[PDB]
Amino acid sequence: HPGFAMTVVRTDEVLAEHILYCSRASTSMFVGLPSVVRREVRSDAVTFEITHEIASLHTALGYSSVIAPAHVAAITTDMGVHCQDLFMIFPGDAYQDRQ
Amino acid sequence: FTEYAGAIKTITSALQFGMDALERGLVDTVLAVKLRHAPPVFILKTLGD
Amino acid sequence: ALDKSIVVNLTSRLFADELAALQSKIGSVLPLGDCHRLQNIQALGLGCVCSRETSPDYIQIMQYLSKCTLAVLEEVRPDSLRLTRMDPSDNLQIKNVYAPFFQWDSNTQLAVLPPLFSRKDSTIVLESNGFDIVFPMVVPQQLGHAILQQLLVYHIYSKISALDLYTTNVSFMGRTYRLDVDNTDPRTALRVLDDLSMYLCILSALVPRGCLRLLTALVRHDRHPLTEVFEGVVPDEVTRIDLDQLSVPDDITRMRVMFSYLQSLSSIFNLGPRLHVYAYSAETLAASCWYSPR
Amino acid sequence: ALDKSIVVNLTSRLFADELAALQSKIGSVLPLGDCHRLQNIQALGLGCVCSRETSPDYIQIMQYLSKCTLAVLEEVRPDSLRLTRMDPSDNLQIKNVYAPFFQWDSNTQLAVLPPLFSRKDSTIVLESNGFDIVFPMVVPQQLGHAILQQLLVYHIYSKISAGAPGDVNMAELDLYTTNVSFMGRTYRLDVDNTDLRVLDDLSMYLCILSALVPRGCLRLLTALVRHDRHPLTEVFEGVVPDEVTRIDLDQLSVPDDITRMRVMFSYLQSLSSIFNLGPRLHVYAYSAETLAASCWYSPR
Amino acid sequence: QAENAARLGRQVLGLLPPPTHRVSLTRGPEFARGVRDLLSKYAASTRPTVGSLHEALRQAPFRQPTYGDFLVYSQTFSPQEPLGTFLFSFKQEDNGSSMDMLLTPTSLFMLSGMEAAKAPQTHKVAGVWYGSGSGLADFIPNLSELMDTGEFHTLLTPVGPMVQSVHSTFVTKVTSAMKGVGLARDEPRAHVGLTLPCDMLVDLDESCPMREPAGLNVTIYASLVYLRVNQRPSMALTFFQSGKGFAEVVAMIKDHFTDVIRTKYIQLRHYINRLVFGAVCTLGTVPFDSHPVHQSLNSLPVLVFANFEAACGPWTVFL
Amino acid sequence: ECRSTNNPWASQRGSLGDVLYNITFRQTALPGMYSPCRQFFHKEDIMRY
Repeated sequence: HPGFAMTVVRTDEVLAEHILYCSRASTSMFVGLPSVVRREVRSDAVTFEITHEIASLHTALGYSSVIAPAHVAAITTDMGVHCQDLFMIFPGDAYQDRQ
Repeated sequence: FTEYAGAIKTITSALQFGMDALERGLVDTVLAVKLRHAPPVFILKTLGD
Repeated sequence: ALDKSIVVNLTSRLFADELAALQSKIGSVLPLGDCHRLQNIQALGLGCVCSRETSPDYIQIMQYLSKCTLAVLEEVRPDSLRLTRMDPSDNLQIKNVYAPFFQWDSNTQLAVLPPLFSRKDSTIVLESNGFDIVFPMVVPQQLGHAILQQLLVYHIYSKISALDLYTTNVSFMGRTYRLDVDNTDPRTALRVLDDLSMYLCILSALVPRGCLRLLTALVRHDRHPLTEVFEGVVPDEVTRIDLDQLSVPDDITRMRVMFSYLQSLSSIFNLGPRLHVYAYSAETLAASCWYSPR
Repeated sequence: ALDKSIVVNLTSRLFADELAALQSKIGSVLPLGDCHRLQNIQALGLGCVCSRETSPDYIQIMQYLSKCTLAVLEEVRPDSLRLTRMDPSDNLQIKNVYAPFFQWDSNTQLAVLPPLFSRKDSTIVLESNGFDIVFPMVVPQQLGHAILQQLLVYHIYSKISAGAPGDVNMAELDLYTTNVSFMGRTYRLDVDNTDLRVLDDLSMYLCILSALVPRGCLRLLTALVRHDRHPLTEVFEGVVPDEVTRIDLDQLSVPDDITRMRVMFSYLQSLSSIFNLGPRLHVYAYSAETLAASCWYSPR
Repeated sequence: QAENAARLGRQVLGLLPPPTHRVSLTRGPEFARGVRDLLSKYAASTRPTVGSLHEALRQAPFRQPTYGDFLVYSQTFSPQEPLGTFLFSFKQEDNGSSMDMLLTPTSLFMLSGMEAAKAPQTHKVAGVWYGSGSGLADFIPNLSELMDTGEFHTLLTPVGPMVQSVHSTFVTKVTSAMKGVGLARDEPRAHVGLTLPCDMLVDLDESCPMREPAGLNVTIYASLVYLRVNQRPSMALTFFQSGKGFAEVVAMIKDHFTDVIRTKYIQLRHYINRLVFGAVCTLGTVPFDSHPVHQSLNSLPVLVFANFEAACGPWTVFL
Repeated sequence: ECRSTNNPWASQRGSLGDVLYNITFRQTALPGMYSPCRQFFHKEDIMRY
């Protein structure tokens, strides 16, 4: 046993599925008028864009959208035991002597 | 003639590809607006009382 | 406006092996000589400078590479070829194939190089006409410059011999590739070494007395990523030049006139044209680039 | 018939105080990692490479400069910016807001440089969205290689003076570095007596080439010797010193030079590629009190 | 005068950039018929006729370069110029609000003051152009210092061909040309080439073939040599012309200026700033195999290069 | 309330834990890696709240 002891952190992530509630008349949308724009000319490709800008709004002042985590699908990141290689994060910092 | 029909049955399809892609952004962004103004339940229950 | 398409008269009918060889490569880059709609088959491939019975080098090829136009295939028909063309500023759809495989991305950087690994793979025999067609190879400049590194180093040592695990194993990280050297013509790389003769002697004169002094304060105290080359040992040459005391206004002349010859060394590590790829796909292996004469 | 336009969106609105720093410029130069017309903030400044967290960088900027795609501001709205794309050999209008202020000149050649000064000169700090905007140093070409040169000199003698100050007078040094001479004008830079981690690697690279390059042309002279070899090489005996030409292969061996000479020339190209070209735009006409100019952009 | 509006309303409303092609969606599949200058294969017949192909030639690329108007004393820029010369731009200092200085290649032979027999053709005419070097060398009192420290190529910013000299008594208005092909002013629908003296030009792609391929590009390079003659340093100039590529040309230039260098480095030896030699600036691309038609003056053999676009460049050292 | 701090190696200001995972003293590292102890020792993100 060396002189110290140590705590350990990990992370983890979980794919989950949500019940998102959204109340009525929370937003009023302003639908625009779209357009077709050409650019990036090639020997053959005449690439286009169909752009359509839309303006949103927040009607009520209180909150009107509630999310909840309600499932576990997998544990994608596995709670490994592999430490972090500080030689690789700090390539510059090293000791004095070569050998 | 039926090579020219292979032109108009291509470009009027690729317009309709933009007709769908327009309607995706209406479903996407309006949903993606709502997720930038949505706290989870464990915040909003205690504040909601 | 402008069209660009080259059809090639193929005067004798294909054979069953060589048809599938051309069919094997539908997106490729071959430099031709005569920018016309029609074209005879004495100058399609690179083979006017790299042949069988000759002893070809590769500098004279790469020297010949910048003069030529560059062209892309569209079809292979049995009685004629059909190609397409590259304007000196035009976006297109290039679709890389080339067999010592590599992987690119959006915003990558290119060169055009001779076949430097397998002449036997890159060339195909044409018994229908008795004239082979050499294919060159596009390589990214992270390694395309690195292949040019060894050839200048290679012709130094082999005449001093007049073993070679050291020389022509070209280093990508994890992949060291042995080059193709059988029968070189060292006369064209000799003049390039004669132009490395000049500047490498020119840069040796007005070397900054300050930056020499940094090395004794480099390898003795601290350690760095680059300095494993020295293994912590000063060369004997440094102990001779740094005798005096430093002086800035003497050195600024030795730091600006130095910097002028820095730009001059583009003139010897040249390429053919460069290709700035902006868009890229994975499963199609498509790409896109505006051609740049250089 | 083509239509370029680039619209950068922001998730949240701007502050009323930051917008005054963005009305203060209306035409400038942004290194924009996109080639499209919808984009989030993360690829217009230099925050892809130059950030507050890590070390500042030079060549990782410099590789990123020529690879990138520049753009020019047109019309700043509070929700979202707006740009105009820079085509190759396009023609448009450029003003300056580039601290520290360099006075321009018509009929000149313009290099795009990495910022190496403080953030108060360089950036506009954002807090609406956390990510920065960093503006590249836009200085004409001859003035670019003079502001580069004297600071790179100032960086080398700083490491000597910090390691051993028994050689260098600061009065001799600072008199000859922070005063760039051109136009009949003396433009004073910022000295950074906070302790300069932008110009470390060049000083790391050039000090390799200080000692190891003159080892080089000694080896070349005894390679391929002919009674036909190109005759200018006799003239360059007087260039190389007499003390340099008294070195043999005794210190090294046959595998030693391979470990050098394959790697030796690789420093020269990483040297010579970046100092040749910036992405350069040529400016023919210019006025003082409007600070406006007309440009054309050669990708070189 | 009421039908002068209908003379500018015709031309100016047609002499416009093409509009940004932006069709609203609600129309539908009619957007594609705006694309016309990307088709390039028109249908012929047994009788094709110009009266029926007048759309097929109506399409054209959008090609237009830009001009930089200068303003220079007639003491330096000569009152006569052959309408297709080359222009430098020496630029030392912002003294006036707008006080330019031009230089022609005929001028620099008088600024340098090099040997007679090294360029013995223009020298006979270089005294009926100008004086003896008085009205030029007195504007730059550091020409002896610009030679020694080697800084003259760092100050020229090349411009290109001419368009027109609206000339006056003291100061000559010079309409320059960059980016391409200069349009004329005496004759509309007529481009302006770039015309050079045969004394200064040196070809490069000339040998017995004993074969170089074809192409589109052939470039004109500018050059300059810092040298000393009669123990007083005076610069030099040549041209170049090749469609080769930059890897060859620097090696090919050193074959030409070999004998100057073989004399030169005797001088300093028998210094640090003395070591620089010269630079190369690309001046654009001549089209492929277009011929130089010779000309003459009152005489002076002058070439021509039609359809000449012009793109400048930097000054990279060669030695 | 009886103990002031569990370790003087994280909550202590100059301490080795706080210095390994501070943003201020990481002007050498490659930023591409991920660090979780970087989160609890970051001066700014804690004071953003």
